[PDB]
Amino acid sequence: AHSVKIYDTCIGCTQCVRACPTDVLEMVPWDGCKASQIASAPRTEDCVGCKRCESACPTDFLSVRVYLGAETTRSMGLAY
Amino acid sequence: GPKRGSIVKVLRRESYWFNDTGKVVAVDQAPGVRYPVVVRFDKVNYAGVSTNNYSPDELEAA
Amino acid sequence: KYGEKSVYFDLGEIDNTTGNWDLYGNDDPNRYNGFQNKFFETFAGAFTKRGLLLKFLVLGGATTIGYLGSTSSPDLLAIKNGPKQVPVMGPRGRK
Amino acid sequence: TPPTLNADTPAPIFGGSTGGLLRKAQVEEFYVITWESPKEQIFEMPTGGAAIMRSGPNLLKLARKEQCLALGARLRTKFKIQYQFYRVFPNGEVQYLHPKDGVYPEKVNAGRSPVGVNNRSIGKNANPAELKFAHKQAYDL
Amino acid sequence: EVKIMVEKDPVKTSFEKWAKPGHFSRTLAKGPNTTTWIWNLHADAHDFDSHTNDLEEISRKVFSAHFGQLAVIFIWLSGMYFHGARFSNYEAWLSDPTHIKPSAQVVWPIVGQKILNGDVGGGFQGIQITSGFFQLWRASGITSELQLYTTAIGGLIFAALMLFAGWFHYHKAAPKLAWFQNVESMLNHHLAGLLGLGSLAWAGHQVHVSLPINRLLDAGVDPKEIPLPHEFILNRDLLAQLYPSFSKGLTPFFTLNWSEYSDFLTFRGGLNPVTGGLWLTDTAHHHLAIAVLFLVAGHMYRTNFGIGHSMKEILEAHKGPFTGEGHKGLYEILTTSWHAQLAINLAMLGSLTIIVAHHMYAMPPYPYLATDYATQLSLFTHHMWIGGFLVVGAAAHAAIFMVRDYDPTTQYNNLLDRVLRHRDAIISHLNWVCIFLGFHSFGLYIHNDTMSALGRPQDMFSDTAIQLQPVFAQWIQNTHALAPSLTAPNATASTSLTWGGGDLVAVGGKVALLPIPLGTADFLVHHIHAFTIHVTVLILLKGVLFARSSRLIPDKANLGFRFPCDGPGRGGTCQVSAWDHVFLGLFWMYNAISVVIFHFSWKMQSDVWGSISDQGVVTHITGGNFAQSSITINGWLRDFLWAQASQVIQSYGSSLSAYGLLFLGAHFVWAFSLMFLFSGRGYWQELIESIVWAHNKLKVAPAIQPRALSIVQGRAVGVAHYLLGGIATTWAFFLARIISVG
Amino acid sequence: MQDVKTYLSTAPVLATLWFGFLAGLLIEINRFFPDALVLPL
Amino acid sequence: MTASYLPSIFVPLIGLVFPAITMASLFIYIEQDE
Amino acid sequence: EKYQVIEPLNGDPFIGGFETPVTSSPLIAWYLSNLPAYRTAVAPLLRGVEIGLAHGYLLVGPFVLTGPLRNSAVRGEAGSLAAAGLVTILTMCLTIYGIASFKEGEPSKAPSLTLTGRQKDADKLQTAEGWASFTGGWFFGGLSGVAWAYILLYVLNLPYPVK
Ligand SMILES: CCCCCCCCCCCCCCCC(=O)OC[C@H](COP(=O)(O)OC[C@@H](O)CO)OC(=O)CCCCCCCCCCCCCCC
Ligand SMILES: CCCCCCCCCCCCO[C@H]1O[C@H](CO)[C@@H](O[C@H]2O[C@H](CO)[C@@H](O)[C@H](O)[C@H]2O)[C@H](O)[C@H]1O
Ligand SMILES: CC1=C(C/C=C(\C)CCC[C@H](C)CCC[C@H](C)CCCC(C)C)C(=O)c2ccccc2C1=O
Ligand code: SF4
Ligand code: SF4
Repeated sequence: AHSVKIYDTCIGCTQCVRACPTDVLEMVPWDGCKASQIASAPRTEDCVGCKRCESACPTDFLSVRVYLGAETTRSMGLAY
Repeated sequence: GPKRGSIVKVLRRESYWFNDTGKVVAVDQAPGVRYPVVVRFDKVNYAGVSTNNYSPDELEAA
Repeated sequence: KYGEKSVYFDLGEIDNTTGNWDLYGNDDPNRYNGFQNKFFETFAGAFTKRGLLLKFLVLGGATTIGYLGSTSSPDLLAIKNGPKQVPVMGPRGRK
Repeated sequence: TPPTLNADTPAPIFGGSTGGLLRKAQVEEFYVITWESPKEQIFEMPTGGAAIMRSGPNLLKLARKEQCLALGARLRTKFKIQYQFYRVFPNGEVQYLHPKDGVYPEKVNAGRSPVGVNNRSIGKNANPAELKFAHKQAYDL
Repeated sequence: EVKIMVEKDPVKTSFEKWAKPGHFSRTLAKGPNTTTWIWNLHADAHDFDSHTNDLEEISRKVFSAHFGQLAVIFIWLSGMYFHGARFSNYEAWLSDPTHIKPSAQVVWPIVGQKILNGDVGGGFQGIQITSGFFQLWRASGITSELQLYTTAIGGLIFAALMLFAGWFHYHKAAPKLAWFQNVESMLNHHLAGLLGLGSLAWAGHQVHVSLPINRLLDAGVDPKEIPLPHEFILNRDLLAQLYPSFSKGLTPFFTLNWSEYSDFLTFRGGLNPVTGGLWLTDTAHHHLAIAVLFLVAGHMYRTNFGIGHSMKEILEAHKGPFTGEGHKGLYEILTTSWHAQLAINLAMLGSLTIIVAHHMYAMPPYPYLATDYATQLSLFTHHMWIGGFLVVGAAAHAAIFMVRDYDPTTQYNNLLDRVLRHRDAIISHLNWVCIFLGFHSFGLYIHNDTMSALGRPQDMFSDTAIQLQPVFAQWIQNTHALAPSLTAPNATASTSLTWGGGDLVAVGGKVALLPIPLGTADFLVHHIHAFTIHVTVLILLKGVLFARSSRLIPDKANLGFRFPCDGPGRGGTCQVSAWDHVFLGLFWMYNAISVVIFHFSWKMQSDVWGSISDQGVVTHITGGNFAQSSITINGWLRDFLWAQASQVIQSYGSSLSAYGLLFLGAHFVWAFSLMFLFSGRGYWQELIESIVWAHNKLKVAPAIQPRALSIVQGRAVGVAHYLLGGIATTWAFFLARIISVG
Repeated sequence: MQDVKTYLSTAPVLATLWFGFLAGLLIEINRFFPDALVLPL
Repeated sequence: MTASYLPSIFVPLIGLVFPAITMASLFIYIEQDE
Repeated sequence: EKYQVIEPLNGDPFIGGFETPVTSSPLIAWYLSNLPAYRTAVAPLLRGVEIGLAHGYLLVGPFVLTGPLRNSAVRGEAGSLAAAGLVTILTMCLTIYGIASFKEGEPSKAPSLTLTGRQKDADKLQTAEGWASFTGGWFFGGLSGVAWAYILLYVLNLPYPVK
């Protein structure tokens, strides 16, 4: 049960959403950036914690943050 | 915000270029943009980029 | 696994779909002799209960181990036999 | 959009593997991915090996959501093929999951509400000492 | 079909790219921003297939680089020959092989280095060498420094020729891709010419030069009085005096009266009693037979002339009911990817090098080599280490092929796909084998230790206690010892003296070879070897098979061959790449080879090597303590490492002091590697941040931003310094001990 | 020839030349002034 | 050694019976659902 | 050339596993189906009795031929006691496993579907009462097998090649 937060420094380049291997993130209409869109994390129950989204974020410091927490059979990535 | 071609100092505390000088590239004049100033630097950060967006109150006139 | 065609997914047969089969399970009821079953159900049936089995196992193991340890003959265990040679002096004459 | 249902569509031509389903699928969820192909092609199974996809509808059982999404990403970026996948529970419940509103997540779509968005920079979060003996985490504020 | 196809002037010869450090890469060419650029530049230099996408340029670069390595090898050989011609006591050694220590390196007097110039004999001072070049030169028939100087000059000329050939075939006349893919013609030409003609030429040299000169040397003729090699060619009367069958000319050869040449083409086992080496007449008949066999084998594959086999059809024909499509599709893989060929060749070359080490100690081919214990130990250990490294590289580059050049479209139901489809069973059964071997061997050692400590030696797995005899190896030894009577009747003696049957060969009061008994300790140590080898194979095979995907990471092939991790998620995914599997296989290969060389050293010193006196009584170096003291870990620690390291730690103030210095330095480097192995990158990056602040405070910060070494670079540096330290420690220990007591 | 001069100014080549000259100087000094433990001046 | 037979009872007890009971109890305790 | 032996498990390519001569074979399948463990319709007590008898009988030899007292005059008794102690420890392990795995209300966990798709009654071994009965039977049978092996080896002479 990891937690993913998006901060208002996002520019809406959509790289984090493309990088997510489990479809946790998605783009949402917004006002506050030139692209006029921001990222959201509705399916945080499916997050595995790989932190590819953080690696894909261009910003001084990250606009998307992953805070590791309770481990579950989906978070542990178990096929058995 | 600062005019194009200005030299500004970053004051964002979590920024990689804190207390370092920049080079203003473009300022967005839309009313609702939260970080409209675009600043380009000389050295790349850990992620390898050299451009960032800052608020007008996170830059110094020098 | 409906099985009619290359279809292997079927919500009607979810045990076939998930592959929940019994590979070697055999359900023939006749294996042993009747009197064998009578004798074994009469005698071996006492240990069926599990809490009583735990208590009996623990008490019996403790009793057996203690009795064997405290009554073992010296000719079997060297620790009970004890030393049989004169002790050796230390380096600086320290015993 | 109205989420689609499931049916009895043929599976790809695969000869078997040891990377298939296990007891987890029996006593927990397992995933099914569906797509349509214009011609028979050879593709790499996410579980290892090569399979042939049929002409028309295809259906594939997989053990993890990551496997389904990796196969779908390869299908989209290499064969130009649209795909769906679901989640199946042991009792028969089916949950439609990937194109939740019919639009892929990297495209902005109306009717979506933000979740987890904080209206500040990452440097404005509070101190762990301020929220002492409280259940907050300083990023939930 | 098969023809010469080249391109004229493909690449212009200029120094412009020498001033562009990262020209070969499109990302490195832009110049550096951080210190990572330097490491990336020196790391991607010779990885040709990552720069371009067309096989033609890759093939041309590979051809020219192989020319360059050949030139380097020629320079090395010329250097060895010259340094033996000018800075050696080879002639004095020729006079008295059993008392003069070989020496070919001399140090200058500068800072006290004088002490390294030892008293090797022959009125000479220098470093004693263990490469065995003196024995090889004596077997070749060289009796003067002029011949060695001529060979050195020829080697330099050949190095220049190889350099010119590399320049020519890259910058002037580059072959096309269709030229490199003539695998049938390549196998025909190499297998016939390079092997058969080379063996025939060496057999000719042996017959016409080496046999008479070594015959005279073994007789007792002074080296200065022996006629020069051309005098046996211009005057056949001398060669007929030594071997009378030369007086018949080549008539018996063409009339098929080959039995006339039986006095210099013999089939006799054992060793020469005078020199303790193999008879050179057997070496003549065997390089000749090898030449004939290879020349016959090289006329097999189809080419422009119709006749011959076609490899594609052969591969497509052998398939059965258990394996689907069988060997179909392998021809395109092996004619399309350089990495698959590299993997196969590395595996075969490493295995061959290990076989060379075994066969060379068991049947010493050079005169006065068996009784030079330092040379035997050095050669065995060296070529064994080389073979281990090559077999690890095989797995590395096979995994590279699997990640990069694998194509699922071509491989549908052939052997590769079906291997990739039952990999879990393979890895599970191999895991069970590794655990079983480890338990039932190392637990036997620990059981022996515990019984010995408890004062119950009657409960041990020893020869006097409960026995574990190697009955199969004993039977094989007995069978091979009785061959010259039943199954190889034309042989005079057995293949080697190590088999149970035979006698003792002594040269100059030292044992050359001797029957090697096998007991409980040998059983234990070979089953240890089996354990370590199956474990190394497990690691490397798991790395190769799971290189593209697994259950944990379904898309591992997108991340590449060499990546650090995939984040702390899924519990943690550190070292999921095939590169890290090679990284661990290197450690386990080190473990295995170290145990192997320790077994060889102790067994030889304890049961074979020794001094023999009058009445034929043999005294061994360690007095036969291997059988009793090697069944315990404490036995190893006390009677091998503690006992035999007395020479290296007492070598200060003598000519062997460099060995002690390097012993200490190698322990140091091995310890130093642990700080790269045990730590992570973030700590060092933050420490570098503080140090960069310190340099910034004085306006002296560098323009290229300092960065901590990458994760993969940290692992590579750790493993490299670790291997160097361990191997150098063993090197110094072995050389000091065996030079002192040998 | 300009490209050759630029190549000869690279860090490894210059380091090799500089350290070779320094090592030669130290070796010659120790050849002519050996076993120097304390500075006489 | 006033007794000299007590170790022959206590050492086997603490060494075999005590670990068995405590490991069984702990295994039952951790393998619960409550 | 199209004949092939290896087949996906029960014809489903997407279930982990293969169906090989080792896995499926009339001799191997018959032998595995006629072992007491897979006799799902037989009472667990008698299956446990047979399994315990076999294991207790096989355990006697290793403890007697190899052991601290193997060269003494009480080797057989010591080995038999050691085998009985091992049987007791394994009975304790079975009891605690059954306690930790099964509750008194769960119907059963064994698969109720044959390979040919037939529906059959699930095995009663995978239940609290079934496991308890199987454990009691295993204990009694193991003790009986150890006693029988000891009697045959030493109470009666019965010469053996190694003994
Ligand atoms: C002995 C073994 C071989 C050693 C190397 C031999 C190199 C021979 C020439 C190779 C380049 C051939 C193509 C020329 C053309 C080329 O390279 O680029 C062409 C380029 C032309 O420059 P220019 O300024 O003359 O012309 C620019 C045009 O735009 C208008 O003219 O440079 C040259 O002509 C320089 C040629 C020599 C460059 C190397 C000089 C130094 C070489 C030797 C270094 C070591 C000296 C040691 C002395 C002890
Ligand atoms: C591939 C070939 C490489 C080597 C090329 C050069 C080969 C030179 C050796 C071939 C000559 C063989 O020499 C062999 O026959 C010669 C006659 O033919 C003999 O020569 C003998 O008879 C000659 C007349 O025919 C006299 O001039 C000689 O004085 C006399 O020695 C040699 O005593 C004998 O050794
Ligand atoms: C020590 C260590 C470092 C720190 C080491 C560094 C930064 C390497 C330094 C290499 C040398 C010393 C740099 C030399 C720079 C110039 C070449 C100097 C030129 C001037 C003269 C000295 C020639 C890591 O970065 C690291 C990363 C990942 C895992 C483990 C570790 C690790 O253990
Ligand atoms: S950590 Fe991985 S799974 Fe979680 S949101 Fe980021 S990319 Fe997606
Ligand atoms: S510890 Fe290092 S290697 Fe492991 S997941 Fe974290 S960053 Fe990757």
